[PDB]
Order: sequence, then structure tokens, then C-alpha cells
Amino acid sequence: SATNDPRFDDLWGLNNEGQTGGTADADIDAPEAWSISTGSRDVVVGVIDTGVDYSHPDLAANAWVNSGEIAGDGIDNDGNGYIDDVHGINAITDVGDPMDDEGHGTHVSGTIGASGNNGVGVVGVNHDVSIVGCKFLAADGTGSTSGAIKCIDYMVGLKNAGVNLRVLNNSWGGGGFSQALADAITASEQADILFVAAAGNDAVDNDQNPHYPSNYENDNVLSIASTDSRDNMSSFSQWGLTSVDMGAPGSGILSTVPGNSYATYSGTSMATPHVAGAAALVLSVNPDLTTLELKELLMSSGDANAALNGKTVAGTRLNVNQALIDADP
Amino acid sequence: SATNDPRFDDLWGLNNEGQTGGTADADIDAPEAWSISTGSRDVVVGVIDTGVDYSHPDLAANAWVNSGEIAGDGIDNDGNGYIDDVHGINAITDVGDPMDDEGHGTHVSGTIGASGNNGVGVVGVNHDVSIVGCKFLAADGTGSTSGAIKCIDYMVGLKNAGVNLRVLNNSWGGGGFSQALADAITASEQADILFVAAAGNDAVDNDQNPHYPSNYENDNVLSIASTDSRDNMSSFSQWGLTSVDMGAPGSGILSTVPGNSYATYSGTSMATPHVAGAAALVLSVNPDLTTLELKELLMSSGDANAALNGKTVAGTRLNVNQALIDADP
Ligand SMILES: [Ca+2]
Ligand SMILES: [Ca+2]
Ligand SMILES: [Ca+2]
Ligand SMILES: [Ca+2]
Ligand SMILES: [Ca+2]
Ligand SMILES: [Ca+2]
Ligand SMILES: [Ca+2]
Ligand SMILES: [Ca+2]
Repeated sequence: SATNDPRFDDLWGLNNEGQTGGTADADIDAPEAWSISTGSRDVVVGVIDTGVDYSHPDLAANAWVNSGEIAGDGIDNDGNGYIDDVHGINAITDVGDPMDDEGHGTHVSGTIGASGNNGVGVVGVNHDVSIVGCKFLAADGTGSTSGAIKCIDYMVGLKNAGVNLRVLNNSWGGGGFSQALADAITASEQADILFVAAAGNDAVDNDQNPHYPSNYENDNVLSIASTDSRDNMSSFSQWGLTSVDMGAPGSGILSTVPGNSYATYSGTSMATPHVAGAAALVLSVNPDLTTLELKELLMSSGDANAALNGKTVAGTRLNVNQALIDADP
Repeated sequence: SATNDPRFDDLWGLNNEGQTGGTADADIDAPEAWSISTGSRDVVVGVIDTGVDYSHPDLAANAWVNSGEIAGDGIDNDGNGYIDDVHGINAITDVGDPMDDEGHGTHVSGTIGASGNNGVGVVGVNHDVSIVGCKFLAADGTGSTSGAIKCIDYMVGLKNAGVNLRVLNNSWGGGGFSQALADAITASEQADILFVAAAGNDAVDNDQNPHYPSNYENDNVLSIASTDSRDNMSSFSQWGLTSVDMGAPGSGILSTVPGNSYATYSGTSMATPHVAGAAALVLSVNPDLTTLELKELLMSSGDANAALNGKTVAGTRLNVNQALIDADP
């Protein structure tokens, strides 16, 4: 296999030979991309979700560590408003611990950056990367727009302070338009952060039926539909000629979950981290791209897709090999 | 604990004493109801979903068995159009095996009827009940309206053949209106079947933003919003003053998943089987209620709920004890 990770062959989204019953080459060409780069711990990706299980054996090596925090001293050493935020934060309780007690955030994290070639579990689009978590969704799914905003502000704070964080994964949605959320996203744009967002799983047209945050018109929002192992648009996926940008694998995605385990989930929530992961991989090759250049590169470098054509801006399905190639520098 | 099932105390939806961090008595009063009835295997509930793991140690005793089929003989002995449909069918492939290879259908099945007092795992609203599966969603989430209709038709076929199938659990949604699906549901009403449906997890109003199948106006459709351990409406729940009927526990629900395991999920998909389970438990006490009487009883016997008031027709949260009392013949 492309790596020595024992579950590699189940990862059709990264490499598809038809082994899960789909169509050969309906994938993002990850092994090809890995000949150029397998990623850098110096690239930081924020996951805004139910948290990140940074203790999972297949994520631990890629957990972000706050260089400005002394662990466990009960002091907010870097003065960012959260005490002892070594790996990220909990936006509900303000505790400096993004530990995932639900599962969803760990799953998306593994797709972005499960440790590669370590002989255990799976592997992310990046073999090496730094993942910082902000938990705004509780173990029972409880959360708020205010919480999501606290997360975005926190991540923007890290970036403004010099943390190399230019990609946010947002595998969540709900509610209507919020000016406060739009404004938080606008601030992230000024900080050069790409805001990747899931299109939703209700199989409707988002141009007629807006879904947030993917429908925010902010230029740095990159809205992702889900595709399957046959390169169809996933039957559950929402779409939108103007409001959704491109697609990526989200049907039957195996990844890390808490308690040192692995599980298969389906949703636009799973497509999103392939794209966030690809963005991080691109930034390991060309850090000089503006956010908009990065976004457009991910869109334009994808494979033309019959199902996504006319149902998304780019009509393409993610191809991280071509993204790296097109990224030069 | 109310039963000897080792995970019972995690099931706040059945019995809440604040042990999961919520509010004492924000629950459906299951232990109270069980003093009246713990269910009957003669009540049959259909689950239309990713399938049912009928081999799960905490579901096997309550898996429906088609009395009209000789297992494994390659013959459709009961002449219902499906070969060897012992526990139900796969509507994608037409094979008579609804085995869950995804997990979702098994999770909702456990909430309806995980075996009670068997010293294993969890317990459903019913300790004893018969659960038949129709799998229209694949391992990777692939499905279609055609598949859902095939499942409804299959269940209606069982009922019309003399099976005591009175309740359908539909913890799924997506797509636009389908007249053919509406017609399939009408056939189910004609057959005296209650069609329980999840309201959706996008925190929007279904009255202005229709969600299917929740928004079908069929009288036998019972549309369910999610509540949490504090008796709030779950932050993710969709609502609808006229298009959603009542609420039930859906935040942080522990139940059965395939591979002899247990997992905690959140969503209206988890609230739905509390109601489907309660419907079946009511029918063990008063089998003579009509579908519409049953629907109205579940809504009217619920506890008044401040959050759901003004956001659903009944403004109540499920109470199965009160349902059993109100149903007394
Ligand atoms: Ca390939
Ligand atoms: Ca290729
Ligand atoms: Ca700090
Ligand atoms: Ca500190
Ligand atoms: Ca109680
Ligand atoms: Ca009570
Ligand atoms: Ca048959
Ligand atoms: Ca047979």
C-alpha cells in the first residue's frame, strides 16, 4: 500500500482502486501528491467542532502545542484569555482543553492529519501537520453561534500572534444568517485564514435554501459538497451553483474516533476535512499564496466532475496532487 | 437502577436524576411506565434506515422473525416479493437481509427495543418488542427516494398480510417533496401504521423551510423535535409551530451499534425512536387505538415544555408513563 498504516486500503478518498466497490481513480490522488509533500508540523489547522482527541495514538504526534503556554500552571501565560490552552480550548466552559468527548471532531481531525506511516490506524491528507482544536459542541451536541464565534476569534487570535494558522475546518451548520458570525469570518479573512465549510446533508439546492455558515458570501469561505466512491455527488449532499464551490470525498469515510478506535462516517462533514487537509498540504509547498489564491487553486485544480457540473461554482472534485503541482512555486 | 442493564444509568432519556449533568426528571418516565408494561413481542415496529444489526447481543431477542419464511432455502415462501426475508430486507439490492453495516439503524433500534433486564448493555423504551428492518441507506450513506418507498411498501405489505406492524421509525430526511413518497405514506395510513419522522438537525423553522419526510401533511406522520437533559429543545433541533408535533430526548443518546458495541449519538434521529418506542409500548396496553388516536395520545400525554411551546403543535415532551395511563382500556 501507499503507506504502512494498516487501515490505508479502506481510505478510498485518498486512493481508490475500486476496493470499496466504487470506481478506480475516484479519489484525490493523495499518494501521488505525497511524492511532492507529506506536510509540515509548521502548518497549523484549526478544527472547530466537538473537540480533538489529542491523546489518540494516531493524532498525538500531530496535535498542536501552544508555544506560549506553560502547561498546568493555572496561568494564562500568553494572555489570550484562556488558561493552560496547550492544545486548544473548550469555548463552552473556557477550559483550555479541547478534548473530544463526542467523536465528530476527532474524526474530521484524522482526515486532515492522522499520523502517516506510523504503522497504526489511518493517515490524513497530511502525514504531518499541527491541529489545534476548539470545542464548541458538547458531548450531547449542545452548542451556540456565540460558541462558534468564540472559536473563530480564538483561532484568529493565534494567527495574529504569529501562529502559522491559515486554515479552519468547519464541519457543522445550522441556523440563519448571523451578522456577528459574518463579522467573525470577515476578521478571519483579514488574518489570511481560509474558512472551509460543509454544504450540508439534506440533498437540496443551497442557492434556494441557504445553509449557514456555508452560504456566507465572505470571499474566504470555501463551501464543500460531498462525493462518493463512484465520483457521484453523494446522494445526501446539498449543492449550489453559486453557494457551493466544489466537492470532495464524504461518503463512507474511515477515520479516528476517541478511545483509540476508528469509525466510518458519511457526510459533507467528512468532505470538508479532505479540503482543509488539502489546503494545509498546499501551504506546506507554497506559503506565499493569498487566501483567495489558495481557494481558487483548490477549486481549479480539481478533476472535472459530471455530477458537480452546474451544481457548484467550479464543478470539480478535489485533487490534491494537481493542487500541489499547480502551487509551484 | 431500574433494570440490571449495566449501562442503564447513562440513559437519561429514560430516567434522569441529573446524573448526566442535566435536570432531574427531564425524561420520559420509563421506569414508571414499566410498572404498567414492558412491551410485547406481538407489537412489530419497522425501522427504515441503514438496517438493523439483529445479531447484536442486546437486540437479537427482539429481532422480528418472518413466520412465513423458511430461512436459507432460496424461496420466497410467503410470496411477498423478497427471498429469505427473515428479519427484513435490503431495498438497495433486494436481498432479504437488513443487516446494518453502517450503525445508524442499529442505534435507533436499540432506543426502541434493546433487550431489557438481560444484564447486558442498554434497554429500549420496550424491553420486549419485535423490530423488523428495511435497509435503504448503504454503508457509505447512499440512498434514494425509490429505496425509501420500497421500504414503506414492504412494511405496508407485512401489515396487510397480517403482521401486527403498527409503527414505523424514520430517522432520516432530505430531498424535495415527492408525491410518490406521500402516496406511499398514505398507503401506510390506510394500513393503520403510524409514521414517526425526525424534524431535522439544522436549527431552523420547518414551517417556512420544509424538511422531508417530516413536513408531509399526511395525518399519520408524527414529526419529532429533539430535547436535552435539561428539557430544553436541543440547540440543533429544527422546529415548526404547525409542521412539527412534539419533542423527545435526542441529545447525547447512548444505544447499540454493530460489532457488539454501544455509542452515544445526538440528533432528532435519536428523539424519533423514543417516540416510536413509546408508540409500540402504548399498543401493548391498548392495541385497539387507531393510528390517529395513538398519535394524538402521544402528543397530549406529554409533559408541558416551555421550550417546545410555541415551536410545535402540542408543546409537549414525550412522557411514556402518562401515555400508558391515558391509554388504559
Ligand atoms: Ca488515484
Ligand atoms: Ca487520478
Ligand atoms: Ca493561554
Ligand atoms: Ca499556563
Ligand atoms: Ca422521571
Ligand atoms: Ca416525571
Ligand atoms: Ca419473502
Ligand atoms: Ca425462504
